[PDB]
Amino acid sequence: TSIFLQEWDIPFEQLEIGELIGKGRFGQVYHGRWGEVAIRLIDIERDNEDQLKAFKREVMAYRQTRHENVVLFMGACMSPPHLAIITSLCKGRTLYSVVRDAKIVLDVNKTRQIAQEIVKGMGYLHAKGILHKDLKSKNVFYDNGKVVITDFGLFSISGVLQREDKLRIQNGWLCHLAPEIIRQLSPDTEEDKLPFSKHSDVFALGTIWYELHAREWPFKTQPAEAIIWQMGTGMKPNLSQIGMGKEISDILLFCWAFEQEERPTFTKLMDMLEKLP
Amino acid sequence: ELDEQQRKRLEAFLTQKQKVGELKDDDFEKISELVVFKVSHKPSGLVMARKLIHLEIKPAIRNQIIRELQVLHECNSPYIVGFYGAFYSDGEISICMEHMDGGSLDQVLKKAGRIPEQILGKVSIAVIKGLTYLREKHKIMHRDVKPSNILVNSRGEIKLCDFGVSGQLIDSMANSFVGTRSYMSPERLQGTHYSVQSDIWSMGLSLVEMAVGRYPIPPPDAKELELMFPMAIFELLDYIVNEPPPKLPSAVFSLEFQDFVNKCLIKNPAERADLKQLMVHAFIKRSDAEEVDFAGWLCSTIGL
Ligand SMILES: CNS(=O)(=O)Nc1cccc(-n2c(=O)n(C3CC3)c(=O)c3c(Nc4ccc(I)cc4F)n(C)c(=O)c(C)c32)c1
Ligand SMILES: Nc1ncnc2c1ncn2[C@@H]1O[C@H](COP(=O)(O)OP(=O)(O)NP(=O)(O)O)[C@@H](O)[C@H]1O
Ligand SMILES: Nc1ncnc2c1ncn2[C@@H]1O[C@H](COP(=O)(O)OP(=O)(O)NP(=O)(O)O)[C@@H](O)[C@H]1O
Ligand SMILES: [Mg+2]
Ligand SMILES: [Mg+2]
Repeated sequence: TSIFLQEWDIPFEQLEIGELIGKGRFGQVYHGRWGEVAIRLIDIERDNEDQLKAFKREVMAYRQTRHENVVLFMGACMSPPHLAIITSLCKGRTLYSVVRDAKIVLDVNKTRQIAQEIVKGMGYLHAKGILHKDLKSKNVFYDNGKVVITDFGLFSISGVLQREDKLRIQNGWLCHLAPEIIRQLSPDTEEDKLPFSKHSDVFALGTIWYELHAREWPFKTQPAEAIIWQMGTGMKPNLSQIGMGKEISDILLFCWAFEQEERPTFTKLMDMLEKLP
Repeated sequence: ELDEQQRKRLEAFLTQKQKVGELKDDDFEKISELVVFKVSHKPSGLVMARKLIHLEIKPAIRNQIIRELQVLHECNSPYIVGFYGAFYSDGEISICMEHMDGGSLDQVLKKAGRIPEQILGKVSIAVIKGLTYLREKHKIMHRDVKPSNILVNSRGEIKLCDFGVSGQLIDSMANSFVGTRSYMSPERLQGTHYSVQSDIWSMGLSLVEMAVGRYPIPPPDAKELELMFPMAIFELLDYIVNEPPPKLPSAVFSLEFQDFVNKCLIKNPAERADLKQLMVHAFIKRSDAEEVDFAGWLCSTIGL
């Protein structure tokens, strides 16, 4: 029923909380000091024992992770109703901001390299049986060639969907969702019971690959209902309109495959990415 | 496309909008919730409706938003809700407009059982002439006609609202809501080129929903149509795209009305009736030359 901060292998004496780093839908993220750290404060119901034990299950999972392309989970302290997760702080900017910066050049070699970094991180997480469930460019950080994945697993416990008989959909979300998931969204849908899988993570990486080359999300023009229908029936863009070769488009054809079993693992994807010009 | 009494009311609204000059937060005192609020301007004795769209982006884009929104000062019609001004306050852009004491046809249909055919005829004329006005004098399509955006008053006017004037406001909104009732045309769902035909489809679907008292997709079985007189978003959308369109029950509605909606609900937008074809359709020629006290039915049903 309790998670203390002395339960962790990172020795902890004091924790300072600084300014808010940015807005977001799941808790608040502050600057902190331990070196500098990122502290995500989350609120839960006073006595929802169910989800609390689910949460501890998950963060006990996170305590075993360490990998250069994965944000360092440093500790988590629970004490209801308010819980906090403390991770390492990422220098640099999100991939989201970098992609949308006109002064930044994104040649095909550099995009292939960024993709390979993200793929290594994701394959590490998969090998430990951890699904991300919210892979996207706002959850990847880029600092002069160093690429780090953050916020893995949170989506299960997130509550970012929460009007009456109306599901709240954030821009950018739907185009990362594999068809199997898109075809199940409802106003009754709950984050903890959507059919996430390794294949849906590979799908989201495919969406990231598109965004890396077009420098915008797919389906940018279209409203949400159109996106749901088009993706659920399997219509997907390509990159020929901007002169990308066949090889850069085959990554999309594979990662976005309609039937899950046709999508590659991150190991196979790493191989496919190595063989680009 | 001209009347006198309407001219008078529009002149009066122009006179009124002269009163306000400029707007800012403290001018307004919250009266009630309608997000949209019924509010009282203090610099001028007006009761307005103020809708607050929460946007969180840098000032240059919001300035572009207000520049684009200023076009509504220019559009004026008896079939368009009145616009007064748009300012920015505290991470929310405000649109203040004429307040409609009858509300949207969504909630009037919610309180009534079903809306009778002749009133639906009147509202059909209102909507078709409003859309024709927008297309012909401002080269804009509404892009979001549905019951909640059609407004009614105790004086008896029916006008369109919440139509698509600003592309940048479409871009700037962070997140949308998708429920169990879609009014998007099949061609828009599929991402092909579209025109005001999509608005005509949305109007048809709204009309059949209001006439039957139930959102008509999926169509009800014999049991619920008898008594009248758990679905995932994707399969509703796929029904709209691939199943034959809804249709009125053949017993309780006129041939003209049935054919009017059927012409609105044709899937191929090229074969779907256009604005003027509907302007000359039998159903609205019949409804045009009728005397219905819309204000009376309204007030009696809503208790106003
Ligand atoms: C889902 N289809 S979509 O993805 O393509 N997006 C989209 C499409 C069509 C319309 C809008 N839309 C809109 O829904 N509302 C309502 C918030 C719920 C708008 O108020 C709105 C708008 N304000 C506005 C203008 C005049 C009056 I008189 C009153 C108003 F409230 N203005 C200026 C717009 O230009 C658009 C384009 C609006 C969004
Ligand atoms: N380790 C970190 N280092 C630096 N910034 C971080 C870190 N973790 C989170 N942030 C920032 O904190 C803010 C909130 O992030 P978050 O709560 O995850 O929402 P988001 O993923 O950015 N957007 P959304 O998916 O709609 O919730 C963003 O500006 C992030 O860039
Ligand atoms: N000028 C107005 N006069 C009267 N009621 C209004 C006015 N503007 C908005 N409303 C009401 O405010 C409520 C909220 O409408 P709105 O913000 O448009 O969301 P919605 O109706 O639930 N769905 P949508 O219309 O598609 O955004 C509805 O009940 C409208 O009828
Ligand atoms: Mg994040
Ligand atoms: Mg509305």
